Amino acid sequence: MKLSDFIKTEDFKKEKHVPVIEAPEKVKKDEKVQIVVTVGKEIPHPNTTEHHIRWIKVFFQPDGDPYVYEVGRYEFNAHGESVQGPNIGAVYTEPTVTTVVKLNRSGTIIALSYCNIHGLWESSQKITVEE
Amino acid sequence: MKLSDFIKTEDFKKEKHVPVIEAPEKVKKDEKVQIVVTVGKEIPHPNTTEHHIRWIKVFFQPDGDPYVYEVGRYEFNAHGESVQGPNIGAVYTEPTVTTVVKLNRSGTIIALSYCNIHGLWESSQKITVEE
Amino acid sequence: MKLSDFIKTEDFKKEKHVPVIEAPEKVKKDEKVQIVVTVGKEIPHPNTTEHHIRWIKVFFQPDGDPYVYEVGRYEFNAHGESVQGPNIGAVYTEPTVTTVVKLNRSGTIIALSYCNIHGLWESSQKITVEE
Amino acid sequence: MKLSDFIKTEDFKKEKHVPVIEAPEKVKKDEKVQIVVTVGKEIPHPNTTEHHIRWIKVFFQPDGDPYVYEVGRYEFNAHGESVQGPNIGAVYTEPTVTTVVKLNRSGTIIALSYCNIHGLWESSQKITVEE
Ligand SMILES: [Fe+3]
Ligand SMILES: [Fe+3]
Ligand SMILES: [Fe+3]
Ligand SMILES: [Fe+3]
Repeated sequence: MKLSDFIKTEDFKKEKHVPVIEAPEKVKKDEKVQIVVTVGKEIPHPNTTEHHIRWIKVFFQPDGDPYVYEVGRYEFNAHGESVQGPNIGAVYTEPTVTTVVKLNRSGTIIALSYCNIHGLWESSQKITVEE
Repeated sequence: MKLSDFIKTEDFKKEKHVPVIEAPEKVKKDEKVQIVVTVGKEIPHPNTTEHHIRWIKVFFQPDGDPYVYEVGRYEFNAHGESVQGPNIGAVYTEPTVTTVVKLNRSGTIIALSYCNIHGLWESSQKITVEE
Repeated sequence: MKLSDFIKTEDFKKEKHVPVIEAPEKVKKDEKVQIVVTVGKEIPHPNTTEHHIRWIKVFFQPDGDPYVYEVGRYEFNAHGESVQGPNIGAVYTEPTVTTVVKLNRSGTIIALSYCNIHGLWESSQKITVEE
Repeated sequence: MKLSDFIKTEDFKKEKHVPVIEAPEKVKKDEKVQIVVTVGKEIPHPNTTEHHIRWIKVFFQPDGDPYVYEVGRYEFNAHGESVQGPNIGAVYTEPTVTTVVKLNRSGTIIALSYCNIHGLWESSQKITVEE
């Protein structure tokens, strides 16, 4: 068994779990780049104590390199839990994140997200960096 | 020894390590709220393989409640490392994050950040939520 | 507001939430050291979908140094959640961890743990390292 | 591009990066199970400021279920960094972890590990749980 037998892709217009990347197509070398990743972008995903998106992580795959590099892991850790009961707490964290990178070579952005009951999901997008 | 003997505060206008919170003063109940937290906001912080900000986490403290709740942990995991050598890799993750919460009671936002060589730093800001 | 206003200590013989450190009193320089940290050590803590320990992190404070260093963050991420319902899933992760460090100066081990509804808890223990 | 194009397998007797799982073949329902995962098990892996294993995470795949479940993420966050220079700090965290689970159905344990310069690696092992 390989992990990727359990990492799903899909069309975000059909599937709430798909992590959707927003990033520029092309950037200057070393400039700060905003990458937004959102689960439940078009089709909403629940955020209850019982059912919620736990995290998004982002990898960068430089063209011609053997590896990926973990840009970050972004955890969404409040889901309405409380002593007074599930789903009546004060705070919820939505599965939306903006991270900022500086790139100096072209590559591929890969988003991986995790639901507490619906497993792993991915998407990817090329980014071109000026030479 | 208590951990808070090693969590520092300071003025971000004087100290690069202070995590700076940007969030509205007052919000509607259950509405989505953008919280931006940045280290090196006014005074830049390095991002080298040897010296970098590792993470920001955010807590929410509801008024009148005994506890804090971890809103999220946001890791910045690329710092120019590579097989070809430190500081010549393709990607860096800056210590800037935007997270989105839904709040239903007033409280305090607490930001905690960690430098790989300069330890822990904090700041906090009140937020009022419509009743 | 400071975070440490919301980090609690207590006697683990009276309080299930206290993270309990097991580590040797004295070690050789650079030798591998086992550090076990357990919540619910003597008094059990629940592990349900609604109520569970989320993580333990460990810091090391070297004697005479200004800072702490994050040894690790250890997340316990399965709590019986499933599509079929809360508390009938296949897997639970208990809040017990063993991490291995190599130390070259004496210091203090600090454990911090987080419950999804009962906030933050800490404990600490000195460790002496041969010179 | 799929993430699994960049998750490598190998024989731990030939490749230092392989995360090696130690867990019982068969366990009782709901009993506590020790799972040890180690990178550099037989062939050592460096732990320097420039080159180190960042984390191990563990997934559980229940037989007949569509998904994986994140058992935990275990971060190794000290690598000799210090103000005084790289590789002369007081503390290193080795890429060894013991986590404890309670299982109530049979499945597969999947270990995923990440090197700061050599990307992602995996291994897996079946576990049978009494019915
Ligand atoms: Fe889901
Ligand atoms: Fe610093
Ligand atoms: Fe609790
Ligand atoms: Fe490596």
